[PDB]
Amino acid sequence: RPECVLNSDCPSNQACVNQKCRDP
Repeated sequence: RPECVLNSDCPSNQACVNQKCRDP
């Protein structure tokens, strides 16, 4: 059960790192 998938998946055009949102 990952927290993130696609980069755009999160807000502020964040990035997907380690199956979880993060900074680009």
